[PDB]
Amino acid sequence: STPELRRTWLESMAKIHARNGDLSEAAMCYIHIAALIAEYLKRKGYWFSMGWPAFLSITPNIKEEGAMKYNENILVEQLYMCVEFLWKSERYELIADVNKPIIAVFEKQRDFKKLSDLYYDIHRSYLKVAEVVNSEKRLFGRYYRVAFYGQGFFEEEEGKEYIYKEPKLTGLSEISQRLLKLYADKFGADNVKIIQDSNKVNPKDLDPKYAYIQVTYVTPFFEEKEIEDRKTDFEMHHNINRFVFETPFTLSGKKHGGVAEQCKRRTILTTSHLFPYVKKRIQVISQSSTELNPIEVAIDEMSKKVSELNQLCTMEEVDMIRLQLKLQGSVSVKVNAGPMAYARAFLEETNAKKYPDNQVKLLKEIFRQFADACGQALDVNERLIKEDQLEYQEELRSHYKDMLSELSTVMNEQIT
Amino acid sequence: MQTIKCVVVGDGAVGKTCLLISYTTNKFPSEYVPTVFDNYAVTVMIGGEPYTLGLFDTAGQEDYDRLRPLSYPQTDVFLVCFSVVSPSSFENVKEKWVPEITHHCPKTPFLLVGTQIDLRDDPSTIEKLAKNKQKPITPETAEKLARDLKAVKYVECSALTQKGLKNVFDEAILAALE
Repeated sequence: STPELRRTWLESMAKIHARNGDLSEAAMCYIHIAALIAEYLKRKGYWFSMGWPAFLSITPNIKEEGAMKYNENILVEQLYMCVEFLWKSERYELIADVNKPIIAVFEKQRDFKKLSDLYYDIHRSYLKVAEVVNSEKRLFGRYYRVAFYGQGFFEEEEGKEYIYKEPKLTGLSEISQRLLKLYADKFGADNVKIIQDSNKVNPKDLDPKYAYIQVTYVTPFFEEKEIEDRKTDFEMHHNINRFVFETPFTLSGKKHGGVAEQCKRRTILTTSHLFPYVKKRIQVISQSSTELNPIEVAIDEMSKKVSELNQLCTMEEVDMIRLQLKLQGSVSVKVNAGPMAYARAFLEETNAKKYPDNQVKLLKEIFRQFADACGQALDVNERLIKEDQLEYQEELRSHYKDMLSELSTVMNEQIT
Repeated sequence: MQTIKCVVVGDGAVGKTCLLISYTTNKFPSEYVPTVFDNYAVTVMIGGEPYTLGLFDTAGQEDYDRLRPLSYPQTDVFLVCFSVVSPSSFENVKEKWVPEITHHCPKTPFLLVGTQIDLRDDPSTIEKLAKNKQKPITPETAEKLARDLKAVKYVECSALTQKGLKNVFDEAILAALE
């Protein structure tokens, strides 16, 4: 909250982030410095002139720079820094908003070569977006809920829940062992344990003689209303604060059960600030959760597989192996229970009397869509196989007919 | 050339499916939601371009011996799985699994995969194995069988502790690239 101390910290955080490769966080450091300088330069009559609001198009987090207790040229140099790391971090869509204030400066100077350079950079940034957007080529990060427990051990983290933004495709083993290594060295490896349970930890159940770290993979969450925005791979990682995970539980009290007792909890974690931020972890301030019935779990997983199958078929160039993976995994299940375990548990006349009519009717309709989705995937595979998968395709077809016939008995209805 | 086809075989109490779900959902083995469907897909990066790794799960029971090889055409790599605390599954690797895949796919590479390595350091398990006068398979033993059966490599993992999980599939991906 005191300008020079905040600005020094932001710069050192930027340098650290750059060494660590958290390039988005470096870029956010420089925009927060630029917003800091602009509010300071405003508060002391200097005459964008709005102060920190000048960079809201980049991120709303800069609102916190307005709790403060340096010339125009160095402000422009923080934005140069900011653009540099926006480039490296592949957040190209933001370079324009960051260069617009700089262009204003050089319009006044009549520096036409600089104006050519700046407009050219923005052109290049949008050219990159056009040739890369929505291609799964950009790896903006994986997210993890991390909670710390251990009153005798943990300092500022004790009893606190964070979302950790990890680089690229960082998997569960990577962040787990890295967090375990770091805190094992400060506390002695023999006192540090990982909580794998994704349920909210109850401290009473924990032995105080240990320090605990709870690690859970989460993904960015959006409701249908939010699908208006978030049409881009970038937009799904830009200014986000809600993350979701599901947790299994049964009707009795176990994690895992058969299909007729299997439930799940969907939990949505809301963070203190939006990612990206000047840090790669942000504290969770609230949780929202709901739970799904066994028949609601069935409905959920059946909807997903119809969408999966339908999307593979509608591709401009069908991926044959990917279609076969999902097709065989639906009509030809042999390790798991197979989708017909759901039809047995929830759609058979005698079982359907145990669930509300509207829920079984929605399940029947998704099953209809499922028969159609398998049938289409079969017809698509027929157009792609060579001689070496003729018998394979014939066996999928015979399973699909056999599944169709059993589904018809269960639903007492002609599934074609 | 968008999807790698990796076929996974082994006995049914080896924990081979719980392994693929854990790695695919990026979850500890108690936290994934049970699925009724078979097979698993994950995105892997080859030189900055996005690729799909498709994991085809097979049921290892004898009742499916006639139908399982119909999944073998177009396979890039095999994963032959056994538990390190189930000697029978390890003998079935030499006796049934490498024979079956090498007969149908003589030029396709395969890895030898040890699962449940966490139980090797488990007292109760180590005693349950004592009661039948068997001891857990050691990595040197499995590496010897790997060299003898011409496997690309031997890899070990624990789906519970996540130790060596990532390396199994890093090694599968390199083998699948031929």
